[PDB]
Amino acid sequence: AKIYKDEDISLEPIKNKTIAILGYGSQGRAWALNLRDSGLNVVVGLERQGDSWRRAIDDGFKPMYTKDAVAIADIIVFLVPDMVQKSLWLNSVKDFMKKGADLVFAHGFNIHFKIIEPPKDSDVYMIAPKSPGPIVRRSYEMGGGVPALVAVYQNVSGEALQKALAIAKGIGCARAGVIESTFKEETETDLFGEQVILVGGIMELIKASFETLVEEGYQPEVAYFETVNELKLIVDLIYEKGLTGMLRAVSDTAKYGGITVGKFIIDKSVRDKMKIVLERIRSGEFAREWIKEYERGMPTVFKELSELEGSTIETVGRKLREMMFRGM
Amino acid sequence: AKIYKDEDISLEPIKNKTIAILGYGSQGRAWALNLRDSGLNVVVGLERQGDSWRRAIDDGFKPMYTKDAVAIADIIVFLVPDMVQKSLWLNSVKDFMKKGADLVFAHGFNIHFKIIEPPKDSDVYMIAPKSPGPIVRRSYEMGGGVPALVAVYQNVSGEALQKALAIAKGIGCARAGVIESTFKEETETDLFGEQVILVGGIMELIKASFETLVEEGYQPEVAYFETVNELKLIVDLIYEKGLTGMLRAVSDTAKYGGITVGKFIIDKSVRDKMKIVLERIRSGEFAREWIKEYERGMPTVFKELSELEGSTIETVGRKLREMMFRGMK
Ligand SMILES: NC(=O)C1=CN([C@@H]2O[C@H](COP(=O)(O)OP(=O)(O)OC[C@H]3O[C@@H](n4cnc5c(N)ncnc54)[C@H](OP(=O)(O)O)[C@@H]3O)[C@@H](O)[C@H]2O)C=CC1
Ligand SMILES: NC(=O)C1=CN([C@@H]2O[C@H](COP(=O)(O)OP(=O)(O)OC[C@H]3O[C@@H](n4cnc5c(N)ncnc54)[C@H](OP(=O)(O)O)[C@@H]3O)[C@@H](O)[C@H]2O)C=CC1
Ligand SMILES: CC(C)NC(=O)C(=O)O
Ligand SMILES: CC(C)NC(=O)C(=O)O
Ligand SMILES: [Mg+2]
Ligand SMILES: [Mg+2]
Ligand SMILES: [Mg+2]
Ligand SMILES: [Mg+2]
Repeated sequence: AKIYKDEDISLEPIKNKTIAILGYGSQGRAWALNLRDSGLNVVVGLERQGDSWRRAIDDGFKPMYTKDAVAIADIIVFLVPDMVQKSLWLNSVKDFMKKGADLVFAHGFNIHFKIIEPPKDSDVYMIAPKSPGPIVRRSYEMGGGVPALVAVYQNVSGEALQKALAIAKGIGCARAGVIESTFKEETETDLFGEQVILVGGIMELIKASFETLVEEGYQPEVAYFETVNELKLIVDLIYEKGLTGMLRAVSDTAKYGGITVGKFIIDKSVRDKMKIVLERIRSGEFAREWIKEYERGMPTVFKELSELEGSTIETVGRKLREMMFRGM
Repeated sequence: AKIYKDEDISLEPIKNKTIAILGYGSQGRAWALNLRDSGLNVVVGLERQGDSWRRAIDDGFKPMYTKDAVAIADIIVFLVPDMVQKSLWLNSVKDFMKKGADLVFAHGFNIHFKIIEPPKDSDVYMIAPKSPGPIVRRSYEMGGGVPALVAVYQNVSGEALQKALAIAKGIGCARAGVIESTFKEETETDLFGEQVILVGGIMELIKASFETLVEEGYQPEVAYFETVNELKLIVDLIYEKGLTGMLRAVSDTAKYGGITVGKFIIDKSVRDKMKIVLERIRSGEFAREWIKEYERGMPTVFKELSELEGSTIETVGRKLREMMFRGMK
């Protein structure tokens, strides 16, 4: 597949266009900052004069209410939570946007699961960074970037994909590599990844590892160094040199232990569970369940955050990180 | 427990000791380099004039054969593979070392599982960096370090712990933090962690994730960006801000997906397996199995390496890494 880099993409398609960034959270702050640094014309649109509005002011923007931002926008980017996008659309975008403005997403959930039906005369496209928001900004500030997918749902203009690629360049992603995908592929692979590995799987693997050692009477600080802190060091090797480069760096003891236990921990049953997860994403069932959970108040989310924040792994970790990270 | 940092530890107890680093592999190169850079007296001792001998010359050392390094050493550090240590001991150390020289390990396996029984008149101690070898070096070259455990098996001098802490400081680990442990704790926790998460769990999680997407027909490059490359970005957040910091950074959709599916994937059956893995470490069974597998020629290890290096995840990953890492013109 073509991997696009800076040299493959022009910013010209989105120059002299007003880009309204709707929201100023994890992705929103990063896009708005990186696009402004890249010399594009950004306005921040917000529903509330609260925390993110204050943050935008502190970063040197003059935020607008959504309705006012969209009225002047040539490109509108939905960087509020997925579960909020429908109501934002209906209340502050649909009737306020310029006719023919581009509608742009960072995840394909709302378009792919037919939550929002866009106007037929708007380009509709996506840039989905394969990264958490704060690292979309950090990478960019450090002169790098993160990979992204681009995708097009409607190409009225004849240059939707070029626009998508230009925004990806503007937020740094073409420093790393951008691949063309579809709204279906992106939504299904993004949901799957964060569910089974990037959030779900790694967090539960960490917590189960750490808690096994602490339950068995080992020093919790040892546990944290072994099952949390070292993970970053190992994953850095994978990131640079693959699983092969990581495995060559670790002891033969660890190679034998890992190769045999890994397959014991992550066995055919876990593989079957990944296929079930993927199925429930592809059928729309996950999206149905998420919508219902949000409409209940997201208690699963809030309950987990409160229990986690005060749990042993996090209190021992905060203490140790403060000690480790004092610096020179 | 006390977490010792640079300001808590003196180098004085190992000044003017000759330190023989036996081996020059993943840990050995890092220890040798970092201790030399710290100003300590290091000699590299090797059985073979092969690859690590050439690497040590390239790095500015004048390696010695083991027997000759140990004969002038005050501190002897076993940084060859765990399964080689007994033969090294019997053939090139026991009968050649100075009487009373310190015997030092980076993992407690050989002492804890009674493979090597040291002389009664030597200090025996350990510095176990909680990091892969190349990062022990890299951290140090970047003015930082990695955490370590220290532990004492025999304190004949009265200053074994102080020496272990001094080495830990010499290799940079007291820039991060050093904690006192035991040969038993370190061996058991270390084996556990690399088995269930740092090597075994994460590599099989990654492969299973990636493979599921490729089997199901998605672009392998997408699968790599999603299930391999991004993990580093996420784990960086955990490393800095814990699980809470990570989870606050990702989308609400991802918080709900992860919280629910994570507990599906890593369920009670997996937690029970982790207790069983631990049990087999504590009972000796893992150590038994490892020894037997080594004596077969470590086929499990070599077969996996050969299969892995040629596998889709690795070939697709090498291609993409080379593209991602080219950098700005
Ligand atoms: N987070 C991530 O790293 C990634 C996210 N994505 C996608 O990016 C898009 C945005 O997600 P993300 O950055 O996590 O969003 P956030 O959850 O960080 O969005 C917070 C922003 O939305 C505003 N907002 C929150 N609730 C409402 C409300 N009820 N009504 C009006 N505005 C509100 C907040 O304003 P206030 O300050 O007033 O609360 C703030 O500006 C999603 O499509 C997501 O899937 C893509 C890649 C990764
Ligand atoms: N790897 C890691 O990151 C970690 C390792 N440890 C511990 O550190 C210790 C050392 O491990 P590690 O660094 O992985 O070792 P390596 O596997 O990297 O050791 C390679 C070194 O040992 C020499 N060697 C290999 N085979 C033999 C042989 N049959 N006879 C003589 N010398 C030989 C090699 O010489 P040549 O070039 O001639 O082959 C080379 O100098 C172990 O106790 C381990 O558990 C602790 C923390 C993490
Ligand atoms: C792992 C996480 C940053 N990825 C996402 O796609 C998200 O937050 O939705
Ligand atoms: C994960 C790995 C670097 N840790 C070890 O302790 C080892 O290699 O034995
Ligand atoms: Mg994602
Ligand atoms: Mg997502
Ligand atoms: Mg270890
Ligand atoms: Mg180990």
